[PDB]
Amino acid sequence: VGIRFCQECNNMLYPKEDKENRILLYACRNCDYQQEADNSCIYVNKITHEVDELTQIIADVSQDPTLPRTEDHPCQKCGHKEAVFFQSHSARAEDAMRLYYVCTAPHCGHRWTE
Amino acid sequence: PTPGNTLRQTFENQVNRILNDARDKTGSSAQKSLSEYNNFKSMVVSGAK
Amino acid sequence: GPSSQNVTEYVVRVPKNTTKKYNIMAFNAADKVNFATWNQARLERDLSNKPEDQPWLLRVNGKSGRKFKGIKKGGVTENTSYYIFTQCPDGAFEAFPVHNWYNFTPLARHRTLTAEEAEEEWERRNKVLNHFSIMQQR
Ligand SMILES: [Zn+2]
Ligand SMILES: [Zn+2]
Repeated sequence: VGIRFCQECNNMLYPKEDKENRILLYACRNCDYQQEADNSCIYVNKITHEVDELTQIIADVSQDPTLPRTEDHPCQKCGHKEAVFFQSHSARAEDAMRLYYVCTAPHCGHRWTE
Repeated sequence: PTPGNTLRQTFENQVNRILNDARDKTGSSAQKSLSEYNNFKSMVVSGAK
Repeated sequence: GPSSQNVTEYVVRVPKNTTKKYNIMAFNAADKVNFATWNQARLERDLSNKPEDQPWLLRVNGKSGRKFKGIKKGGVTENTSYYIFTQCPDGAFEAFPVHNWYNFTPLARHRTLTAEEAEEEWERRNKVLNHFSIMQQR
């Protein structure tokens, strides 16, 4: 779910199992630096690929000129009855025609998808 | 979605079906509006061109 | 208090020339460098070319500590000028232009694979077995 790097030579960390204490042991095999990982996860792959695109969308896309501009469907944190709607248009990441609403206020940026 | 079809594919198929039905209906109305003396009708009922 | 409306007014001074040339470091924060380790330092020349237009070298604590190699920035300071403001008891800021900016990166201290024996594990282009124990043979 996440990776980190070595400390004193600053290299990439590889897994290792421990023969005695039976705990997974991430280690740099360019070194002898051994430590445990609290995540206890090494590999995950969402093959159907239902990632959350709410973190994917830049908060500054709303201030685009050539994007659409609706008047209904107001924002949540602020009222601001004006918003922009568009689609993801990302290849290989699903086929949904469902719309991605972003608030267009200069200091807002709470985006929602209904 | 239509079974066996992509959601974009079935959306495009529905839009194409609606616009083709519209063009068929408007062509039928235009053909019914033609007079007997209309030469455009005569050229295509004769089959010359 | 006084810090809620604190106003500080200091004097900027530029001397014309200094007998000792000044420059600037470049360390990444992701390197996680400490200054308590800085007990003995070396800064010498590279010998790979064999001097002013040649990349740099630095040593920490001899061979025990980590190693850096310095390279000069590619851009020219024809339209840029960088100043260093130093605090002094007289209270007047000093403005000193830097000469060059050098970039430094850490180096590993281990049995790196030499090039004359690097060709034997290229026949195992895809046939390579046990990536995790290549260092064990060395
Ligand atoms: Zn390491
Ligand atoms: Zn808002």
